Amino acid sequence: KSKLPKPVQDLIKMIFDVESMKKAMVEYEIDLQKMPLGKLSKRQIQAAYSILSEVQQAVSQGSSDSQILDLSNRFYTLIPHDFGMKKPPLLNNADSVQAKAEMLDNLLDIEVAYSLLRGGSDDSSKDPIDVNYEKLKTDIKVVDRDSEEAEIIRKYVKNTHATTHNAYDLEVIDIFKIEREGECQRYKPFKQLHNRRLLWHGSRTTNFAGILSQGLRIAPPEAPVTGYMFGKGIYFADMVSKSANYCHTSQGDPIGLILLGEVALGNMYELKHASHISKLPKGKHSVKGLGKTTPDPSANISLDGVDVPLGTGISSGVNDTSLLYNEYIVYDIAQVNLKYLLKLKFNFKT
Ligand SMILES: Cc1cnc(N2CCN(CCCc3nc4c(Cl)cccc4c(=O)[nH]3)CC2)n1C
Repeated sequence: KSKLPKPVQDLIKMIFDVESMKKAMVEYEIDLQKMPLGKLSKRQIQAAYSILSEVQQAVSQGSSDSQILDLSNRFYTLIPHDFGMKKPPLLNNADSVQAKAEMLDNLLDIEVAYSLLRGGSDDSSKDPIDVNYEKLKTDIKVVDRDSEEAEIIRKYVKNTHATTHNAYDLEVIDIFKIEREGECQRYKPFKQLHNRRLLWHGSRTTNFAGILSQGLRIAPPEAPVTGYMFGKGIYFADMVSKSANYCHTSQGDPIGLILLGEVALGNMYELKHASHISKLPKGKHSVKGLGKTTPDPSANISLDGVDVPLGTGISSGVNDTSLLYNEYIVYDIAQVNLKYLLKLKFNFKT
């Protein structure tokens, strides 16, 4: 029997659940009879990204539906979908490419989680929770509810839920302080950079074994750059509800996970609309997608020398922008230092 605290044991069970991995793949319309969990590989995912890039080029060249058919079919040959003896839907537009790129990003984290479960040793005398915990190479500790850091974190959740995201309310169940092995050392060239901020990152429950073991990663070179609003980087929000939407929780699964990370933004490149960039302009360290609403800047507080934008939402003064709320993007994995992990209960009003 494990000596780990009960909330840590529940987190490990949740993140390594095989049935949840299968459920995420069904949601993606993947044919599990043709492509089961165990048959998924890095090689196949990479080849699928490369076919999406071929679809992206054909779309930008203004190719007809008859011309795109062979390229669309190629993607389905690599990643089999659930359609029986029917023709699959045509991937003839930008929205299609973006939906499929997002699915492949998720498959990469699911493949990592399954590879950890299969690639080790079997010993019945050890508690499986302890065995799976060690595979994460992350120190996980419970933050005391009555502590100062828990008070600041609860305030950030309470103040940054947008009015436009009123389909649900959030309840903080557990707060974990996290320390990925070697991340602190990796972050050292950016530890004293200006504009360091504590920001949110929401993701499906099935991605968290991949995130804790490998950290937050950028889409690979094979991936189509137009399938990402501001190119291939790591995306964050200053509004808890903007990131919580990306947990993809529902009435049938109302528990989700969210990260709080220290991001070294430095000199920000401020944008109002889509820009599928390969590299940042000289002297820039990040992208700031300018939102119509921003947390109140006079309510900005400091937690261990890092700025926490926990103010209530007010007008930014920015006109004619495609974003309702801010977003922040970094293009170097070393610019992120993961600090906390929150387990949230979603109370749906719909
Ligand atoms: C190689 C690799 C491994 N796993 C990945 N994926 C997995 C999927 N994950 C989705 C992130 C979702 C998200 N999007 C946001 C946007 Cl678009 C704006 C503002 C905030 C957010 C936010 O909090 N979460 C991306 C990384 N990749 C690319």
